[PDB]
Amino acid sequence: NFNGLTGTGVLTESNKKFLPFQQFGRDIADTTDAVRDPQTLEILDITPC
Amino acid sequence: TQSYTNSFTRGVYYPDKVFRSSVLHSTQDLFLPFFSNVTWFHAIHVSGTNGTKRFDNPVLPFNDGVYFASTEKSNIIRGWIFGTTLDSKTQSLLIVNNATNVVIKVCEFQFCNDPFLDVYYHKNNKSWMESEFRVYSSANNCTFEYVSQPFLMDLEGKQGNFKNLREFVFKNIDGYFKIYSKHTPINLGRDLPQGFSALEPLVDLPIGINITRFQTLLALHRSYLTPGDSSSGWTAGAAAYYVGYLQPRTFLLKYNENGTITDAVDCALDPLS
Amino acid sequence: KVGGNYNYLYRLFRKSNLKPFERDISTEIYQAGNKPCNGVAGFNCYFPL
Ligand SMILES: *[C@@H]1O[C@H](CO)[C@@H](O)[C@H](O)[C@H]1NC(C)=O
Ligand SMILES: *[C@@H]1O[C@H](CO)[C@@H](O)[C@H](O)[C@H]1NC(C)=O
Ligand SMILES: *[C@@H]1O[C@H](CO)[C@@H](O)[C@H](O)[C@H]1NC(C)=O
Ligand SMILES: *[C@@H]1O[C@H](CO)[C@@H](O)[C@H](O)[C@H]1NC(C)=O
Ligand SMILES: *[C@@H]1O[C@H](CO)[C@@H](O)[C@H](O)[C@H]1NC(C)=O
Ligand SMILES: *[C@@H]1O[C@H](CO)[C@@H](O)[C@H](O)[C@H]1NC(C)=O
Repeated sequence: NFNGLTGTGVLTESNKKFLPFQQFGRDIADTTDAVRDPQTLEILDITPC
Repeated sequence: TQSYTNSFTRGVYYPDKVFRSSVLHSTQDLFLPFFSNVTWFHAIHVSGTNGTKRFDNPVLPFNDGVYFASTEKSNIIRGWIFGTTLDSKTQSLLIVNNATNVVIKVCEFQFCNDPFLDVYYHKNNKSWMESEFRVYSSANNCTFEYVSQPFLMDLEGKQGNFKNLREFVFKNIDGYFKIYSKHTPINLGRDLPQGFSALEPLVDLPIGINITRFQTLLALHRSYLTPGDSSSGWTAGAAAYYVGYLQPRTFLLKYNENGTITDAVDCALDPLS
Repeated sequence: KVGGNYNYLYRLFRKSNLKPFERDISTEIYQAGNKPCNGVAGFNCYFPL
């Protein structure tokens, strides 16, 4: 539950070069794929079960 | 003193705040049309010994957001003023960019007479410029002070032929004032380079007033390298002070593998497009 | 109040409908007739508030 956007899946360290004004990452079909951790400035990648 | 030129592929920004990579996205918004024409206004200082009028700060319509580009090594440009009448009866913004701060004040400022101007206005022998700007007189009923970090910095220019092109875009939608910006360090000899360099979001503000006019708070105290001419209409010159108007177009953006925008195609220019 | 409250004002006459979340506080005489509404008040010249 990242800032109110729930989900389900495994989280892994990601190597995506975000930007300071960018928090979320999407793909085709418009589903979240990468998230920025709120407490620590880190990027995580979501993979389904 | 006014001329025209062509804006090849300049004036594209990130539509939203979502990361995308290696995909093509079709969007619709207020953009600057490809291969449109943009005016050149030049600030000319004539007869520094005398006090000849300049008329170097025209007022522009501001019809649905504007695009701004400037190529100056110095900090001669300082802020832009918006409003519908620029009088005491209406409310006007006062975005002002001093050395290390930005003060944004929405208010009904009584008058904006002129920037301070020395009679000699000669900078070939003197270089210091200390606390010589004051444009307004009063402020009765207003709020929304936004003292914050300076919007535009000053990148160092070395060995000549190295200037930074400063690009801004201002828009007003449902009472929200959005400002995007980008400072490209590489322009070299070309006046307006052809290529792609996306603009990142800078600021969003809840102003909530109508804007139908704007102009610049150009510090006319002194200005060098400002050739003058009597050209008008479809002509050519040199201004280092650009402006263009946005329109509601539909674009198709191509995102690189690293998340940046590499190419874009306008969907309303040519049959092939 | 029993005598009456007059501290609350509202605008009734203006040139055109205002866009969402936009505020107008100008106090100028509306031109509601062929007479030039240059004067402070008169027929065909209404106080919008
Ligand atoms: C509180 O949030 C900030 C946000 O940047 C973070 O740097 C800091 O580590 C957080 N504190 C704790 C105790 O987690
Ligand atoms: C736009 O600018 C061009 C020069 O680049 C000029 O030929 C044309 O007349 C201008 N006006 C248009 C296209 O409406
Ligand atoms: C710029 O303006 C701010 C607020 O008006 C002021 O605090 C600051 O000192 C100014 N910058 C300089 C270099 O004086
Ligand atoms: C500011 O408020 C006062 C009192 O409400 C009012 O008399 C004055 O007209 C207002 N200023 C303007 C520019 O309308
Ligand atoms: C993406 O960034 C890496 C990191 O340096 C770089 O090697 C690569 O060339 C970049 N990709 C593109 C398409 O420029
Ligand atoms: C003021 O805002 C209204 C809101 O729609 C707009 O119609 C008008 O053109 C703006 N300017 C003036 C001078 O009324």
